[PDB]
Amino acid sequence: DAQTRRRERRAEKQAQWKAANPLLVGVSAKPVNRP
RNA sequence: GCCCUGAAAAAGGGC
Repeated sequence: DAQTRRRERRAEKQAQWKAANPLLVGVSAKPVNRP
Protein backbone atom coordinates (compact mmCIF):
# COMPACT_ATOMS: atom_id res chain seq x y z
CA ASP A 1 0.00 0.00 0.00
CA ALA A 2 1.08 3.63 0.42
CA GLN A 3 0.42 4.21 4.13
CA THR A 4 2.58 1.38 5.43
CA ARG A 5 5.13 2.96 3.10
CA ARG A 6 4.30 6.43 4.35
CA ARG A 7 5.02 5.10 7.86
CA GLU A 8 8.64 4.82 6.80
CA ARG A 9 8.22 8.48 5.92
CA ARG A 10 6.82 8.90 9.44
CA ALA A 11 10.12 7.72 10.98
CA GLU A 12 10.62 11.47 11.44
CA LYS A 13 7.23 11.72 13.17
CA GLN A 14 7.95 8.45 14.99
CA ALA A 15 11.51 9.38 15.98
CA GLN A 16 10.21 12.82 16.99
CA TRP A 17 7.36 11.23 18.92
CA LYS A 18 9.50 8.37 20.22
CA ALA A 19 12.02 10.97 21.30
CA ALA A 20 9.29 12.44 23.54
CA ASN A 21 7.34 9.24 24.21
CA PRO A 22 9.71 6.66 25.65
CA LEU A 23 6.98 6.08 28.24
CA LEU A 24 5.00 4.53 25.38
CA VAL A 25 8.17 2.89 24.16
CA GLY A 26 9.67 -0.31 25.65
CA VAL A 27 8.81 -0.08 29.39
CA SER A 28 11.88 0.85 31.48
CA ALA A 29 13.48 2.60 28.49
CA LYS A 30 13.71 6.29 29.44
CA PRO A 31 17.03 8.15 29.26
CA VAL A 32 18.05 10.70 31.93
CA ASN A 33 20.57 13.53 32.47
CA ARG A 34 22.40 13.06 35.80
CA PRO A 35 25.73 11.25 35.45
C1' G B 1 -3.82 1.63 -5.86
C1' C B 2 -1.94 7.07 -3.59
C1' C B 3 -1.67 9.38 0.21
C1' C B 4 -2.85 12.21 5.02
C1' U B 5 -3.47 12.23 10.07
C1' G B 6 -1.26 8.55 14.48
C1' A B 7 4.04 7.77 17.52
C1' A B 8 2.01 3.56 16.38
C1' A B 9 3.93 -2.21 15.83
C1' A B 10 -4.22 1.10 16.95
C1' A B 11 -7.63 3.93 14.88
C1' G B 12 -9.02 6.17 11.40
C1' G B 13 -10.11 9.94 6.90
C1' G B 14 -9.99 11.76 1.80
C1' C B 15 -9.37 10.66 -3.65
